[PDB]
Amino acid sequence: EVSRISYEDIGGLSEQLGKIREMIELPLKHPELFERLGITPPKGVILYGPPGTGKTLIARAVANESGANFLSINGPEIMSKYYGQSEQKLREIFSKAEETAPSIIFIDEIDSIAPKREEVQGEVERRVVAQLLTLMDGMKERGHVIVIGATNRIDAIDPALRRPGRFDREIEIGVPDRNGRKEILMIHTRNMPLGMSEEEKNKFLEEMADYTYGFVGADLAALVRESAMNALRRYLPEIDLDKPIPTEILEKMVVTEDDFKNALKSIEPSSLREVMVEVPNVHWDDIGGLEDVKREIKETVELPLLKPDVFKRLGIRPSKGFLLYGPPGVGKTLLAKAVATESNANFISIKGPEVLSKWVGESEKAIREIFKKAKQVAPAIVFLDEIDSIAPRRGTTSDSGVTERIVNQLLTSLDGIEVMNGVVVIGATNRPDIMDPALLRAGRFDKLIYIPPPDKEARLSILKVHTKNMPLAPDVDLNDIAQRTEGYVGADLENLCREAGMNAYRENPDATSVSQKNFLDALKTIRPSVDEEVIKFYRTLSET
Amino acid sequence: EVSRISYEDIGGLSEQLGKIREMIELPLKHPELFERLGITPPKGVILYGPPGTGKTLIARAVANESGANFLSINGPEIMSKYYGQSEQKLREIFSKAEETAPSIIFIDEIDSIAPKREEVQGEVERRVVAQLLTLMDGMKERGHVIVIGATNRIDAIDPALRRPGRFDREIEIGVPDRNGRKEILMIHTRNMPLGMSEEEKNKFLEEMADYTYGFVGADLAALVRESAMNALRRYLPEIDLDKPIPTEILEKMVVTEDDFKNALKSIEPSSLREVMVEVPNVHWDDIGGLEDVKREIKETVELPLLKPDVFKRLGIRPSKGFLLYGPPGVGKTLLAKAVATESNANFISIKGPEVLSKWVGESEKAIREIFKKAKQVAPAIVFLDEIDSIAPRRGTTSDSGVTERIVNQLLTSLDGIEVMNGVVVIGATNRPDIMDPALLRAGRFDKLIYIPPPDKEARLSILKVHTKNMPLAPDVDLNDIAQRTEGYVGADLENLCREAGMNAYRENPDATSVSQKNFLDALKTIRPSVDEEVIKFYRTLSET
Amino acid sequence: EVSRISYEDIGGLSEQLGKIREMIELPLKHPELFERLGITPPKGVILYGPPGTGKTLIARAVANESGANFLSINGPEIMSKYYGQSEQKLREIFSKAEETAPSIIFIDEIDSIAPKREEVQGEVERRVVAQLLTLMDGMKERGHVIVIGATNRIDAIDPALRRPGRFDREIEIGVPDRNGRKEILMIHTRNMPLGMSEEEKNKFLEEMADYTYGFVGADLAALVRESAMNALRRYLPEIDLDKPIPTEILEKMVVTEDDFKNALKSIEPSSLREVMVEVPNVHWDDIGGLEDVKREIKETVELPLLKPDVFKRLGIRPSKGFLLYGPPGVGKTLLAKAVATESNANFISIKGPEVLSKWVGESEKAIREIFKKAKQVAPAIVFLDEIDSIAPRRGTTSDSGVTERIVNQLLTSLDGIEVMNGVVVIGATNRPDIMDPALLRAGRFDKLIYIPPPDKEARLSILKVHTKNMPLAPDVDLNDIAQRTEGYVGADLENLCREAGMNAYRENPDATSVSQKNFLDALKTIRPSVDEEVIKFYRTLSET
Repeated sequence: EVSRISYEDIGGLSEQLGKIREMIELPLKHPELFERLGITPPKGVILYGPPGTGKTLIARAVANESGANFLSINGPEIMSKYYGQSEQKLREIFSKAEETAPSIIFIDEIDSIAPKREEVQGEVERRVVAQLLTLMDGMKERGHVIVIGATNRIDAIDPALRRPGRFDREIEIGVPDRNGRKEILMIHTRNMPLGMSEEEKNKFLEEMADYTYGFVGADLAALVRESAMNALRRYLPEIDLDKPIPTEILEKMVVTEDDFKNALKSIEPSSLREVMVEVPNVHWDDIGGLEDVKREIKETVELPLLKPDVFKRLGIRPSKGFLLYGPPGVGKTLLAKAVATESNANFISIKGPEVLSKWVGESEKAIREIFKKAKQVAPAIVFLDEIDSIAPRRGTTSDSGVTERIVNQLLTSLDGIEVMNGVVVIGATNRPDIMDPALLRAGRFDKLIYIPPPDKEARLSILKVHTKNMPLAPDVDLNDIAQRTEGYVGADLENLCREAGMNAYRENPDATSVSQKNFLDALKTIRPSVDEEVIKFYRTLSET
Repeated sequence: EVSRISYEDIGGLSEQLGKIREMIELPLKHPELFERLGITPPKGVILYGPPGTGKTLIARAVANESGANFLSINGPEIMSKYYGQSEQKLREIFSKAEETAPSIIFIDEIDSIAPKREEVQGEVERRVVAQLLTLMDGMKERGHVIVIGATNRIDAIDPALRRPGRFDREIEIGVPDRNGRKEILMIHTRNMPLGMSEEEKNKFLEEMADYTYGFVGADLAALVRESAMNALRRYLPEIDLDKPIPTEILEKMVVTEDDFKNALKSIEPSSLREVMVEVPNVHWDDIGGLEDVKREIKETVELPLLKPDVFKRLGIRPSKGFLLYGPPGVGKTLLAKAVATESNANFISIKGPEVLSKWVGESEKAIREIFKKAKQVAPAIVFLDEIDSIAPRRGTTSDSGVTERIVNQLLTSLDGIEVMNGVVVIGATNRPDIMDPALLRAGRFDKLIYIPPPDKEARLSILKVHTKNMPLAPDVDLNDIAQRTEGYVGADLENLCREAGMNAYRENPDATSVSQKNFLDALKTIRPSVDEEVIKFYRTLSET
Repeated sequence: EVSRISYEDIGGLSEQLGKIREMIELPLKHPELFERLGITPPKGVILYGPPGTGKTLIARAVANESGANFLSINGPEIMSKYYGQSEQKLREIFSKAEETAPSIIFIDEIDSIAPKREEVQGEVERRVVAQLLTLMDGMKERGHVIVIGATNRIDAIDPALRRPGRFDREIEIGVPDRNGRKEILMIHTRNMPLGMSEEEKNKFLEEMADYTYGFVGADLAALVRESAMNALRRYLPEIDLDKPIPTEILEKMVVTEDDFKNALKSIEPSSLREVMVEVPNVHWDDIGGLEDVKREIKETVELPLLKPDVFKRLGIRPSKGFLLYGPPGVGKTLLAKAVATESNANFISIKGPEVLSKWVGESEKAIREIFKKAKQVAPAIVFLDEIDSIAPRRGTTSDSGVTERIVNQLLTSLDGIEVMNGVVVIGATNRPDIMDPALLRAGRFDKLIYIPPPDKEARLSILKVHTKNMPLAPDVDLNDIAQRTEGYVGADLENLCREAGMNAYRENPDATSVSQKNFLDALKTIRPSVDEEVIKFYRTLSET
């Protein structure tokens, strides 16, 4: 190849690349190791990954990493060639391989050549499928050619092409790690203006890029393409004026860093199918009271997220998660989110009903991918709110395959938490009893965080924080309204401050800051919600 | 102009249109700048949105917003010709592109020329998919061939052709902004007369346009078509008097503002997709009872839509909807129906049984389409009547797919309403208890409107309003019967006045205006629906 | 393999392989025998059991011992197709069989291709059943179109497909026996370097082997593959030393025992309907306290299970089970788990409440499924926790079907016990009296092991063992708290030591070897759990 692509080009994948090195690259260099000792290396290998990683470019750099003769044919063009001018291609490349060994047979998107499992029937489809299949069979298990390929998905070929001994060693390459992304974007920075070497800009760009959880290799490259374009807008008022182009601009293109950030705004980062909320901004300060809980929540979360290691030095075994239980949505969701904000750790909130209506086709594989995605996005806190909803008592009869498929997959996936994994499960539920106790058994949830309903003192604190948006009148006395009744939860008090506005807008035709009277009327509008019957329910349920 | 369209002739899409200009037109003019500093051009753009509604016209005006060869071919005829000669058809045009490049290759319906990845297969289909794939590869750095195209839907394409470096640039062009819409409709006004110079009429057309719920380019133009028709009605019993076209009126015809006003509805130009069941006709004044509720319910729907701004001076909150719950028999639907007539925003109604039977072949996709369509058609009020019927308890176990399919989709879709969105949920149920408590969790119904049964004082107003139609004798004492019993519901007092008539018609076959006696007998024919025991059920149920 | 896996290559299936051998293989060798004497063997054969284990390998070796043309079709792809094209697939293969006959037609998951006996809810379902039926009917003997089929569910297939002729012969195989694994792993060992031909390695391979009692021939083989891979890592920094293979290591690499061990973590060969239970690892010696119970329980379980032989010479039939009973969770499960640790046998735990509530419209089928799941997965020891929960007294007036459904099914299924399996029924309960005494009658629980809660003296032992991992200041003595108090249960004292850690880690942000005070604060956080009231109850109830 004319422009040989060293590791450093697709670099930042080094973790994953070390797999590749040790897996496919070694036999491709000298098979003698595996040939002499242990199982024969598979000569068909697929690099599987979430669609795109600059698909081709990944394996194109593995080709030249081994330095093996970069024989390329690609799926679109494999079936482009005429009937029986397709057939001679394959054989020609393979023969050219056998001569030039090490030779990396690089065929990509082999899903495109052989798609449907058996719903393919095509003339050429069986011809070329067979040819490659047979070209795989014909081999010398010392003839230094391997066949690398890519696909977007494991199921995306004929089972014949998966058949053991014919494409079967498997390598997953996902979304690049935050620092790794820098390397990639750095390589693309070589073309780009930044104006100077600016290790500082590089560091800025580093955290700039971390401002998004990710973009894939291709997508990263689009971010940079955007910057250029976007920055060319900045220079659109200056340049246009000079109808014949000036070469004075040759260093009057120096992208302004804010351009990158502004391109970052609107570029639809990544292309992930499922929602991936990052870390919310809700500070501990924004929580409605519960200073005590904060001290405890910090030590509960922080020990697992921040420092597993030192506990193994003692010899104690940390927990495997926790559940929140108490009066429904006291800003439950806010408590969880809060702890996650202050922790750098990504938060994932995938709503309990969402997953229960979401399946990969009435099939639990979506949940198994949820945990997978969580593992991948780690350090992170997966949050399942209404965990009851995703796993009620297995005695529920609405469930049929719900329990078999998903609840048990959930079970094993919750068990899937490991000390090495950075995931932490913050479950939250309104009524525990509804939930399947297997999730409350050892090896899963361990503690149930009771939330006392809003105290008089805490009403004040939820109130100051909430009314931060609203303008208050000199007339207001905030501690008064708190003291008027503790009879509310946080969620209604949200609406309380709101409802004050609703009343108020009627009162003052054009709005003027909420007043004691505006609060009073609204106080008597909302019904109390802190049932002394339910507090006792949880009080007694605190035994369990 | 009409022949020889250019953006300035008709656009009004300017934010979006500005994308097109700045994207493909900019490099195409002076590439020397961008070639040297920054990005190389893209090679394909797909225009996603409401179909051929401006899609074509955009590129049709890139025939004068350019002058680069507007090589026009369209998908249906591209793939037809004498099997296996079809592929060379495409290619011939591509070659003819390179010669005449700068050339704007204009192909539309890149679904007909873009099947699904593997889901769709077909000889010609896979043939042409590959060809186009290779035609994308055929693009050179030197190249100056640009490809614009349109398709029915985003997902209708082959993701391979989506994959960057193959139709890398993608532009979705949405429903036009309120302020933008004015431009569109104004420009389309050019041929027809209005009033005088009337910046005021232009401004009327502006606010007219915010009075229009949002109309796509076509729909806006349909207003213009209507006006023609409507104003021609005015001239209808004048013009067809003789065989030649009159000159006494030929531009001494006048298209008055009122034509527009009658067009504004009453020909429902929000034909923005999907079937929307026909309107009633009643306005809140014409409905009686629950004046208080009316004042708030009105304020819930009207306030954001009619005046977002004054509520923002206080500070807005979401107000995603409300549920109506109480004793049935005020005609739940009638309260709802009232608001929907009067509301400026479009109303969306998907009646419970319809959606609940939309499991054709097991396709929950329909509920998922409701919200999707709602989002697109926003600002709007979606209406769910007997929401229980579409979403009972998720503890139901008579389900096949029933909970999984629809109910859980409902969940995720209700969460799917965003604060920025103008979609609002007007729920109705007779019995809350039947619906899953998760829906009675906040943010999946912001406030819960208890309907207390009609007060005596309100009975007077509902009753008077209802008997307004009836011929009424002076023998009546309407406030008397109102004051006699609150035991009726609204449905009953309707029937009270009805049954009175029945008594009366029997009594005097010859017409007589209804009398007190006609009310008395009927008073004892109908009976109180209301049972304070049942009121107590709902009264207690107001704490979920 | 190269020369396909010969009959003699596979083994440990000797009971079964000898069946096949003696059945289809004999005529295929010399037909002359059967040609002279009576009818020739049939075509259909069913392999019942957990799959892929040897399913394939059986028929993969038929070829080497009969010259049959191994030809396959597999369940997923048979049923993929479109209507009326599913049928022709099979038939096409049958004709292709006849050409190449003798042909060992090998079909797997034949449940999937004939999923329902009469309860078919599909076209294709009825299609393929008929085809296969007809594929049996056309019959050619001379062309030995021998068709072996396999399934994971014995009775899934239509009785028609099991008919005399039409798969008359059925031969069941399952997860290998302990000794059988050795054979299997031994044959697979010939291709790799153990570290010496050494009888010791064979013996090592034996105790290595007991960790599965023989789970899946394929899985076993993957385990060895893991070792290889792992060992190639060990020599990876050494193969890094030289690209041309050294003569020092030209495969004078040794696959060290630690490799085997390191594969042992993370390969999970427990795959037989992986529900099972997680592996216990606390031998009875590692079990704290209750030295007395251990001594008696050990001789009770171990004598029949570990030494079947000495029991058979007597001729006394093994126990039908036993009960463990004591105060709520002393780590009841740990006693059970213990029994399972020392035994090779798989452990099964299905909790009493969990099974009992599956009353999804009322469906006892779950209790009935327990035993079913157990019976198949045997050798295993079932533990049922809270026998009270699955069986109360039947004398209460709140019983209807409660007793009939579960308790008697439980009853009949417990009697259903097979002593020709490694099942041992270990019941556990809070209060014995609560259960119906019939389960305490013979044919079920034979003896009743009262588990008196731990003593102070046992507290001494539990405390040291548990904190064995944890570090400890030499100035602080454990025996101080042990001799001090004991109300605390053992399961709680577990958490005591845990919580001690939590407190201590809280104290110093740097590691410590805990203080007495660090134990104290948590000591009083936990409450006592030996109510002298319940102990006297059980003590007196020992006279029941």
